[PDB]
Amino acid sequence: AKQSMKAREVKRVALADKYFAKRAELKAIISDVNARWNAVLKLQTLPRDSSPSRQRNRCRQTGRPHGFLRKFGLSRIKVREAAMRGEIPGLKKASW
Amino acid sequence: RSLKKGPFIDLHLLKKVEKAVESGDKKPLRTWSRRSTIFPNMIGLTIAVHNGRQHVPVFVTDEMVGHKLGEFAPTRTYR
Amino acid sequence: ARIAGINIPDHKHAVIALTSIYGVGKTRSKAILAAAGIAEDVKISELSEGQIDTLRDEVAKFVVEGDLRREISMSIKRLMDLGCYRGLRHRRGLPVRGQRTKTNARTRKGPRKP
Amino acid sequence: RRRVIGQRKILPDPKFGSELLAKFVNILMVDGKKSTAESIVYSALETLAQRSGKSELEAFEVALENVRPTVEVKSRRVGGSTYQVPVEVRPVRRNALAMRWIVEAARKRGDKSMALRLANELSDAAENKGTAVKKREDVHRMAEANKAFA
Amino acid sequence: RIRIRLKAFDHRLIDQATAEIVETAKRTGAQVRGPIPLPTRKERFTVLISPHVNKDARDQYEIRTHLRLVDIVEPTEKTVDALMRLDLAAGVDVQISL
Amino acid sequence: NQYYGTGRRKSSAARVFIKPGNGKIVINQRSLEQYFGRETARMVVRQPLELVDMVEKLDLYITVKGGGISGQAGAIRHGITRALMEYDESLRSELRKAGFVTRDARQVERKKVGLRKARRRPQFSKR
RNA sequence: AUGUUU
RNA sequence: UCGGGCUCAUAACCCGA
RNA sequence: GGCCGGGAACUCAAAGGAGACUGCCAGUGAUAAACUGGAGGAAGGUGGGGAUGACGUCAAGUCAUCAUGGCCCUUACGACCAGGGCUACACACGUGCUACAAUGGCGCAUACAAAGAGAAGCGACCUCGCGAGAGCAAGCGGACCUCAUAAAGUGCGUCGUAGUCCGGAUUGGAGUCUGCAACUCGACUCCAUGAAGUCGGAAUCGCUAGUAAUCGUGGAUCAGAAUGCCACGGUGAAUACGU
Ligand SMILES: [Mg+2]
Ligand SMILES: [Mg+2]
Ligand SMILES: [Mg+2]
Ligand SMILES: [Mg+2]
Ligand SMILES: [Mg+2]
Ligand SMILES: [Mg+2]
Ligand SMILES: [Mg+2]
Ligand SMILES: [Mg+2]
Ligand SMILES: [Mg+2]
Ligand SMILES: [Mg+2]
Repeated sequence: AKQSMKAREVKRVALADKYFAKRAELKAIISDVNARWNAVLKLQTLPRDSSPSRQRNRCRQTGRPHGFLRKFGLSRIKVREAAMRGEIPGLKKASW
Repeated sequence: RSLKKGPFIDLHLLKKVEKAVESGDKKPLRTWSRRSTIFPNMIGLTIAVHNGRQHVPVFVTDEMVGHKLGEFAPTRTYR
Repeated sequence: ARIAGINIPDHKHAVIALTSIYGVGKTRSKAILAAAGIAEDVKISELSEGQIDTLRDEVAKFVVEGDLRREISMSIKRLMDLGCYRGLRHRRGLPVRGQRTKTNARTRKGPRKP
Repeated sequence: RRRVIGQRKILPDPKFGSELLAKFVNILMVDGKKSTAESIVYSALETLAQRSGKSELEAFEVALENVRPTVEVKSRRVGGSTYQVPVEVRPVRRNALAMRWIVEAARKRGDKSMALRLANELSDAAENKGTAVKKREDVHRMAEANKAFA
Repeated sequence: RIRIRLKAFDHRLIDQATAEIVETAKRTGAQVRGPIPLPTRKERFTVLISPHVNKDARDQYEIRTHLRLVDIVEPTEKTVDALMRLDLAAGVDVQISL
Repeated sequence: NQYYGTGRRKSSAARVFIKPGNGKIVINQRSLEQYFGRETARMVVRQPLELVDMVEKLDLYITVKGGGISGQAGAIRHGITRALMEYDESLRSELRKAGFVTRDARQVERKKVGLRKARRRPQFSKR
């Protein structure tokens, strides 16, 4: 969580919606056997604080960078806590 | 080292190394990219690899290639 | 004469026996056998001279037993003359291939001294 | 504890017909591979044939008679001391005790295959010898030597 | 022909749903494969309750997603919109493509 | 007549095809022994027939689907029994007496979140 | 045997 | 003496060196 | 070739039900409850497994999910970036994985499940590669396709109780890939090397049946690093006088 951190992460997100949003391949094709130079691969200093592998999740509701659920977005605490009330359609406590 | 076809390197240094190699030599080049594969062109160049505190001036012979400045530079402590 | 150099492990299946050769595994063993038409199995009893002396012509083409162990013993040394991690770790008797040094290590440094 | 049960029987002999015999196949069975147990408890008698001769059916039980005990002891604490009061075991567990101790030694033969490591003890009983038959009378030692109890 | 894959987190959007969905186009009668049950894609979700340690607890859930087939065979243009246009549904999901 | 036999137990589900006469079996484009045979005492398929004969009497050609080895063939057992009522709905009182009509209620056990295998739990030395 | 620890 | 076990934990006791 | 039509019979799917209730028979029993056998039935005496955890105790744990009383920092206990560390080691303990092997190993061929997964996804097919995999590219947003080629098991070649035809640590050289990026610190493959270890002291744990045990399978988190956790089925025991 920590607003100061949350925001610090938000940056790591927008950057993808820019550089990686398209220019990510603008050099990719020139990276794999598609002859083929190295200049682009060499002057490759565009994606720094930006990387499609440096973005964390953090409980959507809160912001815990652990115990995340793709199908949702929150962490065990919120999810369970919320599901209890019913902010999630069809999510009754499982018990085969 | 392990870089299939086309090893990785940090331009930051390339534009500092040969950039200063052409004109004889001078003071040790303060590196920082321990994750960079040693270049056979930076032969015995007066540099120094960062160890998390300072930089250690090391040189490569005609037997070190795929290796990175990290190898020839300690980053921990023991004994 | 010794199948390829010193020690002649005979009276055993071709491959399995050939494995006794310091420098050949279940792969390089069978591979060369076929190149000689030798049966990867059966004791060397059913074999003959031409079923051993010829196995050398090709076995020599590859560095084994002798120079091999010396080659590696040197590799270790070459990986030390330099103040590089991999080369250094290869001296304090500690492992040098991603391994914890707080638990389970009685292999690169032998047993402990309790 | 406070409840009582009966017994857990199962599919008897595959053809020779023999409920209890199954135990010899189960008790010996390991890793729940009964499919292989029948491969050992059956093939065993197929080897003792020439060995003994008469119906392998009897052959088993025959020597088996010289392996089954009939009196054991159970630790019972009293006033600090725990006596080893003896007790004559009924047939139900009797035959069982044998099979256990029987199959055990067989797997301690330390030779090659179990098929043989089993027959050996299956006949070693009658002729007397082996670890299996040993326990038989070995138990008798502790027995009576404590008759001063029960 | 036109298919209609159903999927909801309950029968409410299926029971009195699929039904009317059938007797809509064919005000009197028509082909149409007809409604069907089908399996059930279930995605069990387990999570740890108590914060900090106590990973031995947990609490599991499962979003039961039901479905139905239906699929109309004869695209009677006189009954086509008699089902499409009549697309109420209290927030379900029914595919339609060929 | 084209009779029927549930024979569906232990994750398995067979189909006892009791035909008129011919005591031959052909499950899954193959005969009894021509499949699961020679692996288990699966010959227990005739076990039920051991009360009124078969062969020219009736047919026991089946074909199971899904389930484990001992399960598939085993399912047929509990099935063939009830699959003989079309030949005598009153002879059923001669099968359960040997464990047949009763479906094998015994199945796997749901693994409980917290136990190594829904029963056994890790050790606790420093306990 | 003790635990402000035989 | 040390290393391990026993106890809620010490000592004692047991094991090993 | 369930491959065509076709048939809705079958398994199956899945919404609504039927059912088990000391309900009925006998004995015992206060002719009480209840118990013990029985019938009938798929199912008997809370059928089996889930979930459900009373008033409370350990000022038990969590200000680090988050919330919050007070207190404290305020060119900073705030903030941003690069490298390093959490992956140290002369030791000790807990939970685990794999073997020490012929109820076995390796080569052949072969027999069969359940539950889930998925558009920046699962990715068939065919080509090349010893190999990881790389190229080509269809299908499926899915009882339509891809994950998916279950493993034990079975029948043969064999090897013969050897530290081996066991076991696989370790290490050297060469590579693949996920990624700006893999020295520090990644998963896999290739060849070479082949560890300790032959069943484990004092002591100590789990498990009463589809359980234990063993063998595989899928999910979650997730760029890319499961001997972990969660879940699924195959097969499949022993034993229970008694407190
Ligand atoms: Mg805050
Ligand atoms: Mg990440
Ligand atoms: Mg199971
Ligand atoms: Mg005192
Ligand atoms: Mg004092
Ligand atoms: Mg209740
Ligand atoms: Mg605060
Ligand atoms: Mg850590
Ligand atoms: Mg996946
Ligand atoms: Mg995974």
